[PDB]
Amino acid sequence: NIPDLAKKLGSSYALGAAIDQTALDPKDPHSELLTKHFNSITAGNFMKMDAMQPTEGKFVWSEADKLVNFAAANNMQVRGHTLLWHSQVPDWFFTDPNDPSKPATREQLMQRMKTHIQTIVSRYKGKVHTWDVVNEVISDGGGLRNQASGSKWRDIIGDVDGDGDDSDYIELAFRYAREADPDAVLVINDYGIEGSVSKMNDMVKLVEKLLAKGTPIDAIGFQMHVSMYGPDIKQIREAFNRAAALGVHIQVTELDMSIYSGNSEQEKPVTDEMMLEQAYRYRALFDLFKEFDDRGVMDSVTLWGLADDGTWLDDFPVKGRKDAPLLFDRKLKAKPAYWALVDPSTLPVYRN
Ligand SMILES: [Ca+2]
Repeated sequence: NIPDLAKKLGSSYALGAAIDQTALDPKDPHSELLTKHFNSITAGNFMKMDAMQPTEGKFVWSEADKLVNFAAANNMQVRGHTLLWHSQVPDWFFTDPNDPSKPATREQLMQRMKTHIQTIVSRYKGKVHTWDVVNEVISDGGGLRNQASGSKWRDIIGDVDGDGDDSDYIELAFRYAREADPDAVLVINDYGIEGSVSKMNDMVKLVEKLLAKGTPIDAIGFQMHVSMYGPDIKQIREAFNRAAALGVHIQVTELDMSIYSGNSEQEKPVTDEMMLEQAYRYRALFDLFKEFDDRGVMDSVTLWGLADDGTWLDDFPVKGRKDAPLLFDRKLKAKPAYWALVDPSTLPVYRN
């Protein structure tokens, strides 16, 4: 009987949550949490490349089919995460179909990319409105990812057109997607770009170059894996403005707020003081999101989980370290951060 979160924000942008299949089950209390508070859904893992095509030519439709049925039934949008990545992708993509000990060919990988993207996008035309077409293609160390930075796509496919630039595989992923669905919102998704000037420099250069080629990119997705320690609102606002200045929209795709700064701090108990501070920080973030929503350039904001009982941050970057990153706690109770969003007066903005 608490306020419905998405409704209270009164945003142009959709408010989403990442889920597993259990939130599609009516006998599960996570499902009613999703439909009460959110109007958009992303699959955390079940729409990744390895989940959708575990072996070549054998697509798995059951999970995404159930997702789209649930979403239509409950008047919710769906983001498709993700069509291309360098993690959670089957090994068969990058090896020669007849010699598993040798790499796939430019032509073979291009064709595989096209088949994966188009079979999936075509099936879900008009049911999945938005796709993370590529995920995390920029290295944290500078430039586009290659083998040294965990990805095999660019080394195999390379400079297809021979123009001296090798962003071809990314351009192709977008072109293939648009070809399969003229109406879908096509997103390049990444982490770290909200707080790293050097990484955002690369994102800006990449998107500028792709847009100049007529690449159908609609939005830059900011994962927004932040902590209670940073980055500051000013840094984020700056990165958001750089994205919006390119004429594309922004999406916040994987928002969570770790209680730890990195991997050195050992597990710690959650205190009401910590939760209050998290509430101030979430309030500030949602105030920032409103700035861009008022410009009509924020498409969606998605929390990376419904509640603290299902956060990937319990195992990243430290296996077995309990975090508290989301709007609802481990017993599905609304947290101070939730209360700051629906009733900003619950958050005291003065003392004495
Ligand atoms: Ca090229």
